[PDB]
Amino acid sequence: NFKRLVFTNCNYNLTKLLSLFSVNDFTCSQISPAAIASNCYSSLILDYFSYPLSMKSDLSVSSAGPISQFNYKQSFSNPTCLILATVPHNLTTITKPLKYSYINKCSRLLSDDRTEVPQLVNANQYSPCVSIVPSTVWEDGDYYRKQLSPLEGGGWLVASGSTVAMTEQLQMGFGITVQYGTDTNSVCPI
Amino acid sequence: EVQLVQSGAEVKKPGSSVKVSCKASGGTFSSYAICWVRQAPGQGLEWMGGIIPFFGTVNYAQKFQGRVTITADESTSTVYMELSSLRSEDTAVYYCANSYCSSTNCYRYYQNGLDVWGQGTTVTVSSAWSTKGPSVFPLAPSSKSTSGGTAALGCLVKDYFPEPVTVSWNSGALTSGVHTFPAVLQSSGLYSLSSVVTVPSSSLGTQTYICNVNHKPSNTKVDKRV
Amino acid sequence: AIRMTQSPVTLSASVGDRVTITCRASQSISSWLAWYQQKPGKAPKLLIYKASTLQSGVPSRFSGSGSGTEFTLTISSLQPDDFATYYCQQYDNYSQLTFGPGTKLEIKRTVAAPSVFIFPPSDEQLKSGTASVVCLLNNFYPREAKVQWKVDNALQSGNSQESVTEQDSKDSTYSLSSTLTLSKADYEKHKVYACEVTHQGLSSPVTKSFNRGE
Repeated sequence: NFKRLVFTNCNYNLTKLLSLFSVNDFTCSQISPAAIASNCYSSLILDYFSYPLSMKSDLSVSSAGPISQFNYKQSFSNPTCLILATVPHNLTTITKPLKYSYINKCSRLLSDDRTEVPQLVNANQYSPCVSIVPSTVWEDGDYYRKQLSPLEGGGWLVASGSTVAMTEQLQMGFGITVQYGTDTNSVCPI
Repeated sequence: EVQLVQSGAEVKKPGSSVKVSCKASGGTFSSYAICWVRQAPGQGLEWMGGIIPFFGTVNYAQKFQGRVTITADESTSTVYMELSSLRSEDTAVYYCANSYCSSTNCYRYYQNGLDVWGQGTTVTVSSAWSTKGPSVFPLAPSSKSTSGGTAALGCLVKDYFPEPVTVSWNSGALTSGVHTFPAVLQSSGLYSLSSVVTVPSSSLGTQTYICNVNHKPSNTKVDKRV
Repeated sequence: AIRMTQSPVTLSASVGDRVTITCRASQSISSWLAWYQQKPGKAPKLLIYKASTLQSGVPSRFSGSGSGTEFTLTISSLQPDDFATYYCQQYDNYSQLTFGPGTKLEIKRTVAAPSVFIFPPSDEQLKSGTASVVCLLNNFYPREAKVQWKVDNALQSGNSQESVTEQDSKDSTYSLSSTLTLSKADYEKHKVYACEVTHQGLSSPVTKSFNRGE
């Protein structure tokens, strides 16, 4: 359910959010860690989601991990920076949910349940399975199958989710995508 | 070529507040990340506090959490480490290191290499111990040893609170067989040490051996004739 | 959650001998464990970074290899400059850069028996009200040298201050100084004092005892 915020034609100071949190990871693909903050571009997109810091390996530019295929992805062509950080908990503004959840399996199960072809989400799109899934997964490896009507397209549409659980403190994942523009680079930091 | 300069050695009191400044140059200020580490004397290295100056995000060691606050000023390129509730354990040397600067060939903000280090500051914690003057106590020659070949005599420096003292023998004439011992803190909140020289028994009668003690903070030179 | 165990400290390698040191992480860092060389009394120096690549300007073919929790550091040829304390740093998920305990590297030489001495407090020192008895050990190759104080043949605990000099470059030898801790009072109660050092080099335990000195 990665919350998505898009910022257009606005000057900024990304440090204000980072200083409030305690950052543990800042990987910038195809760009320098501060190059995105130092140089200014057409638009900036920021995503925030309940993602465990512990699955650091699962979040990667290229990985065979479940999130890449189903939970979340970033455009390869555009430079992408991912921030793994932690709220101090001094602020009471952000409260905590039950437990972290991720989609381990999203696939085109056939009307037979023999041959299976996986459904891989592209960048910038919510998975088709997430519409069937709710907000949190109650039990480990919960699988949801929705009866499909001919108008829907028929066949079997299935979804699955897996338990992660959460520590006292909150671990969050941030996805940043930066777009260059011909002249409209107006989103910027005697 | 990143350059780091740190504050001079500071002597304070337990329950006081210490502010040490790490100044950097030779690398982009936004790109470097300053990490503060403490080396206890004769002890394993420990890390307390990691801060990225441009982002301003601060992560602290669990042992020192809530006791150390680090603030960095990008304009002056100065990083200040603040520690309160000072304790005897706190006394040690503090080192600040800037990870490899990015903007060209890095993507974990640390990654390649990481850390350059600084001169370091030795902070000493004394409850009420102000600068004292070193007292040289002679090591008595009782001629108890039965070995003619080896005779060992020395001078004991005591009653001086500040850390650094230097002692020469015969005005530095004999640099062989000298075994100066590193100063050790004692319950009385001051340091004490002894320097020993081994000479043949016949030489001890023929020539006198002088130990000269120099203390920078006291600014006092004392010579004892043995 | 994160703890570090290093290779046994004080590894014994003579010059020109291969040195292998391994530090184990609590969990699976996998790709991040830099090796740091610390010179005593001075700032540390970088060595192998990520445990996969040498920092620019590091010679002697310092080799670091491994994956996950296990990591290794091998120096094929040993040199006098090379000997130094060695630490390892865990980085990434930078919630807590945990430095390893560290391993001391020292030259290995034939065990040397330690010379035993004892110094009585001077008459001026007694008039000062300070009573100090110092026993000096010298020229012992093994770092370990347990030292005890005997009064009326009884061990004294918490009354010992120990100072060990670093190995001489010329002789590679160590010296130990033990102090009474300056018992200003109660010196009158005991008329006898003894200092004993336990050492592999000594064939038998040797005790230097001064009673009613001067």
